[PDB]
Amino acid sequence: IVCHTTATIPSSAVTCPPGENLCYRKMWCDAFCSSRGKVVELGCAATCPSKKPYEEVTCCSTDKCNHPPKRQPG
Amino acid sequence: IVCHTTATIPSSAVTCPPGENLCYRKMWCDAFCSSRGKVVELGCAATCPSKKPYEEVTCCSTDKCNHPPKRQPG
Repeated sequence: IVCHTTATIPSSAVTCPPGENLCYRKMWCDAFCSSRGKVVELGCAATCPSKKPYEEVTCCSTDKCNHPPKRQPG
Repeated sequence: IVCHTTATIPSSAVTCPPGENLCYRKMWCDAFCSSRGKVVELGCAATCPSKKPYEEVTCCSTDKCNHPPKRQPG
């Protein structure tokens, strides 16, 4: 009873794989900052893995969660 | 070059340690969501290892990032 949004491909809620609790998110400006932001990754497939590498991140877990403000993935 | 909020106490905008980027947001809902929600974390201390699973987390880096909700006109 995780996140009803994208959480993998033809985004249409998923409701995760095994688990319960948290929706995790990452990335905002692809890397060529000169305005977009619709190249993302939102959902859950395990242990708020967390992650590492780039800019913004998030270990949501309050209902639904991640609709990329600007737009929306799909 | 980061953050101006809490982040190791009374806050003085500091802009924490060394490195170059960010300040680590973490926390909020005690474990008594018997209302409110205001005993946080949100400082800095090297490299947002990321952290753990208690509710609410992240890793901002957008200039600044943390002063927290509900509250009173200052």
